[PDB]
Amino acid sequence: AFEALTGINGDLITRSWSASKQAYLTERYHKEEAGAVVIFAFQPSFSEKDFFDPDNKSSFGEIKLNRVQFPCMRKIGKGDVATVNEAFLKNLEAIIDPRTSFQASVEMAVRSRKQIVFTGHSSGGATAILATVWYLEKYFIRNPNVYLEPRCVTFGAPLVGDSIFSHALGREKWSRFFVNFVSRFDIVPRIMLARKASVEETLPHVLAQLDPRKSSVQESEQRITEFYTRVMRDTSTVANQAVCELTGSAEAFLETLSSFLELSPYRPAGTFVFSTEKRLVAVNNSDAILQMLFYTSQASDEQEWSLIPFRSIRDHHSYEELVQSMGKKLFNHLDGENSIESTLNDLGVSTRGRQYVQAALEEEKKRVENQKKIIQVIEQERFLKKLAWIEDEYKPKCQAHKNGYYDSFKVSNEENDFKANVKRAELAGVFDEVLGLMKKCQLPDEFEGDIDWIKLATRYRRLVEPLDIANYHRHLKNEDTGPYMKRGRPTRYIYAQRGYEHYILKSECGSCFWAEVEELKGKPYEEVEVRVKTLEGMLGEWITDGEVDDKEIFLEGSTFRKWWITLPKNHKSHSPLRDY
Amino acid sequence: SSSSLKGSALGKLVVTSGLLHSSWSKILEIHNSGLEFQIHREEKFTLVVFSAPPICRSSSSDSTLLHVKDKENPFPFLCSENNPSFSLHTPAFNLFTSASTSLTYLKSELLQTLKSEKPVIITGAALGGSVASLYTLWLLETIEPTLKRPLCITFGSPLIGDASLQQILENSVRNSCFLHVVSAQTRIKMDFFKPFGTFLICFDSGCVCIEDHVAVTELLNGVDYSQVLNRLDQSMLSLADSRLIPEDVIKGIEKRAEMKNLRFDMMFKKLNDMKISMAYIEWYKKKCKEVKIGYYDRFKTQLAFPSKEFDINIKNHHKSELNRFWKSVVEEVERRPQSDASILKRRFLFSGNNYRRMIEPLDIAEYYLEGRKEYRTTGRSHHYVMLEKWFGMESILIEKERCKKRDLSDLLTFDSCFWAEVEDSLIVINQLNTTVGMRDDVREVLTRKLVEFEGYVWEIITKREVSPEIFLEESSFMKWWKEYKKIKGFNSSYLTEFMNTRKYESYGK
Repeated sequence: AFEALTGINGDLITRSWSASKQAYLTERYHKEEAGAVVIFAFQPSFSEKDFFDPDNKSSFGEIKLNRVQFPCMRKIGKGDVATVNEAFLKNLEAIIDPRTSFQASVEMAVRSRKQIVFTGHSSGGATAILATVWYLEKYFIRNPNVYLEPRCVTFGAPLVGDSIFSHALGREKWSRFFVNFVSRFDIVPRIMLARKASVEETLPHVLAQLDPRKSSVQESEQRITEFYTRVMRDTSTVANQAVCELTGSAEAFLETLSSFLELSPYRPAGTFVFSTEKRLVAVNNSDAILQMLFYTSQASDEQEWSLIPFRSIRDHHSYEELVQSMGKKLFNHLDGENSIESTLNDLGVSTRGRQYVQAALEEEKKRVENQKKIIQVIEQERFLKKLAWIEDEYKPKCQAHKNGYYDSFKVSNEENDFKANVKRAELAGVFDEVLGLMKKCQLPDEFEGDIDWIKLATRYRRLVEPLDIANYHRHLKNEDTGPYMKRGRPTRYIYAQRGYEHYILKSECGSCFWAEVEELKGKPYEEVEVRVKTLEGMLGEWITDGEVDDKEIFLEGSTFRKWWITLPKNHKSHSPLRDY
Repeated sequence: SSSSLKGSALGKLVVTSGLLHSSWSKILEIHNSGLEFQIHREEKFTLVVFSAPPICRSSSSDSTLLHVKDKENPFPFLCSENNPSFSLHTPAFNLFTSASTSLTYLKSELLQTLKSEKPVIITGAALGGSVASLYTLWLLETIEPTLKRPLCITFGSPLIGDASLQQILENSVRNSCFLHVVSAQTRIKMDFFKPFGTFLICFDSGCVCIEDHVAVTELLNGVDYSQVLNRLDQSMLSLADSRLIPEDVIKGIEKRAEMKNLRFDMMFKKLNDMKISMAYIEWYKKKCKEVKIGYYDRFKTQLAFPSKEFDINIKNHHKSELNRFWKSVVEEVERRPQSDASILKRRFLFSGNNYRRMIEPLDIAEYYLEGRKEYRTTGRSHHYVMLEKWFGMESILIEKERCKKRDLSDLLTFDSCFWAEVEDSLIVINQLNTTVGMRDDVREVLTRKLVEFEGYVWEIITKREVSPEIFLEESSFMKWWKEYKKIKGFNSSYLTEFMNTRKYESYGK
C-alpha cells in the first residue's frame, strides 16, 4: 500500500535513514553504495547562518533561481521564476563546485545505471531536495528513462520553495519522487513558515537544542515555549490566509489586510507522510498539507499547552523509532479515501480544521472538474470544424486567387472574409476563456504540461495569428496603438508560443512574420538592412519548422513579395531566397 | 460550507494581525463636549483616533439630506446619476463639519503619507467611529487599486447612512476600506439607517467577519469592548468553536456571492459576441459606403423612414445591445477597478475606444433628428466620455507613428463628435438663411461660429484625421459645404479652394 503510492519500500527508507545518520560526520555529504543503489546523504548544519543567509536582505532569506541553471522551474506562460531558500541554495552550489568531486561521483553513478537516492535529516533534507532538482534539471530532462528516475527521502526537512516551486514540480510531473516524513510535532517543518524577526531571538538556542550530536546544551523553558508560540502564530496566520484565498472570495478585504501583513511564501512541495504512534497518513495536496501542518499540532486541551512545546523538540529526534516501527503502523492515503473525518481526529485535527482540509480537497476536485469541462469543450465537433474551415476552405481558395489568405483577409471583398472574421472572433473567445482559468490556476498544475493542450494551441496559433495580424493592420490599428509586437499581440498567442518552445526545447516568434513585414515595408533600405537580413535568415527556419508556408508567402499578389521586389538590385541579387 | 469558513478564517486572521489590539489600546489611551482627536506616527503605519461625547439617544435618529448640486455637501464625487442624493446621520455629519478645519491640513498630510506608500489607519470609539468613517470617506475621493488607501476601524458605533449611501458603496472599492466591530448582543433598529462596509461580529465563542449587508441586517436587527477583545484572545486558545450564526444566513450569503461571481464573468463572456455585432456594423458601413451615402446619413434616413429591414436589424438589435453592454461595462468598472494597472485592462479599453468611434455617430444622428442641440456639451452620455478619457490617459504613454502615404478608407475619425458639429453648423446656416428680423450682432456672432467651424474642418483635414467617407456626394458634409458656399459670397479660404480644386477625392490616398 505504502510502496504502491510512494514508490519506495521500507528497505530504502531504512537505508536512507542510516546514510543520513552517517552523513553527520563527513563533510557536506556522504556517499553510500548498496548494490544497485547509490545514496547521497547530505550533512545537516544546525547553525542559524544555514537557515537565513546573512547577506540576504529579505524577511525570509529567499532568492529567485537563475533562469539558466534551473530553467524548467518557472511558470511557462507567465514567465515567473521560482523562489528558493538562499541558505540551502548556497550550500548546494558550494558542494556542486568541480573541486568537491560530487559531480564526477553522480555522473559515474548514472553511467553505472544505479538508482540514485538523495536524502538527509532536517537541513540535509532541504539540501537533498535542491540537489534532486539540480539532478532532474541536468540529467533526467536530457534523456529521460526509468533508469534515471531519482528519489528524494527527507526526515523533518523544512520548506524549501514557494508556490511557483511546487507548481513547476507538479507540472513536470516530478512531485512524485519526493517523500518527506513529518512526525506529528516536529518543528523544523514549521520553522521557515515564520518571519525572520519573529524567531531571530530564540533561534540559536533552539537550533542548538535540535542538533543531535552536541547534547551539551541544556533546555530552557521560556525559550522553547516562546519559540513554539510565535512559530505557531505565524503558521496560523499563513494557514488562515490560505483558507481565505481558497476560492478568491472576500479577497478585497484580504487585500486591505495583505497591505498590513508579511506572510511566508514557502509552501509544501512533494508528498508528506505524517506519522503518529498508530498511523501513517500520506498527503499530496500542498494546501491540505499546509492546513495539516497547523491543525495536527494543536493541543488536545489547554492543560497540554505545557507539554506540547517540549515534545516538539523531542519529536525532531523520533525518526529512528518511526523507521523502526514503520510496518506496525496503519497506512491510509488521505487524498484518496473519501471519508477522512475519523482519520483527521486520529491525526489530531479539530472539527474546523477537518473542514478546512475537506475544503482544500474539494477545491482540488473542482480543479480537475474544470479540466474535464475544458477538455469536453475543446474536443467538440464545432470547435474542430472552426479550426478546420480555415485550412481546408479559406487558405486553399485564397491560394487559388494568387494573393493568399492574409491579403484576402486584409482586402476583405468576399463573404469568406466576414466568415473568417467571425470564426476568428469566436476562437479567440474560447482561447481567452481557457487562458484566464490557467492564469487563475483553477486548473491542475499539469495542464500547461500536457502535450495535447500544447499541440492544439500551437496549431491554433499557426493558423489564426496571421489573421489577427491582418485584422490589426487592416483597420489601421497600427497607426492608433503602436506596433503590433508591443501592445497589440494578444496574451493567448504568447502563452502558446512559450508553451511550445518550452516543450520542444527540453521577429523572434514564428507566426509573427506578418507583424515584422508590416513595419519593414515603406522605409528606406539603409535603415531596415539588418532587420530584413535577420528576417530572411529566420525565414528558412520557420519554413523548416512549418510556421510559415512558401505557397502563401511567395505568391505574386502577396504583400511580402510585392515589397521584396522593391528592394535594392544588389540585395535581391545577393539574397538567399533570390531563386523564389 | 465555503462562506462560513471564509468568514471565520478572515475573522481569526484580522484578530491575529494585531490591528484590533493596537487600535483599542490607542482608544483606551485617549479615553482616560466636543470631538477630540490624536495622531500616532509610527514606523510601520500612521494612526489617527477620533472621539466624541456620549451618544445622544433620541438625537441620533434624525438625518440630513444631501444633493449633488448642493455645495454644502463635502462629498460631490461619490454621488452619481442613479444616486445624486444621499442622507447622513445628523450628529456625525455635524461633528465632522465642525472639525473640518484642521483635518483639512491633516488630509493633505495623510494623502502625502499614502503617496509615500506607507499604510494609514483611522480608528474610532463608540460615537467617534462614525466621524472616523466620514473622514475616511472624504479621504477616498481619488481611489485607484495601485494607490494606497486608508482603513477605518470602529467599535460599537451606530449606523450613519441610509439605503442610498449603502447603494452608492454596495460593491465599490471604498467599501473595502471599512471595518466595524459589533458585539453580537448589540441591536440596531435598521428601519431607516442602513449599514455598509465589512463587519466583525464578536461572540464569546469567537468573531465572524461578514461582508453582505443583508446578513448584517438579519443578525443585528431588533458594552466594554475590552472584555470582548479579551474573550476573542481566549477563544483563540479554546479547542472547540460551534456554529455561531444560523445556517440560513450562510445560505443567503453563499447565494448572493455565487450570483455576484457569475454576473461578473458574464461580461467577459459577452464581449466576444459584442465584437461580432460590431463586425456586422462594419459590413453595414461597407455597404453604405458602396452606394456613396455613408452609414451616418443612411442610418439617419432609415431612422426617419424605416424601409430596409437589414437596417432595422442593425438599429434595433446590434446597436442597442452594443450600447447596453458598454453602458453596463462602464457603470461596473468605475466602482471596481480591473487588473489594477488600468480600468478595462487591455481588451475592454481598446474595444470600447473602437466601439465609441464607430457607434457615437449613430447616437448623434438619433440625437439631432429628435430636434435637440449642442450635443458635445449637453448630449453625449456618461460612458462615451468615460471611454474617451480613459483611452486618452493611456494614449500618451504608448509610442506610435502615423505614416503619411497610407490609405485612409477605413480610418475611424478620432473626434467622434464631428457630425454633431457638422449638424450644428448646418443649423446655424439654416438660421442665417431663413429667419427674418434677426439682429445684426447675432448675424456676426453666427458668422463667428461659421468661420470657427470652417477652421475646425480644416484643422482636422490637414492633420489627416477625418475619414474620406465625408466627401460622398449624398453625405451631409457635402450638402453643408454646398450651403456654406452659396452663403459665403466670395470669401476665399484654403479649405474653400481645397473644396474647389477638386482635391478632396485625392484625399485619403
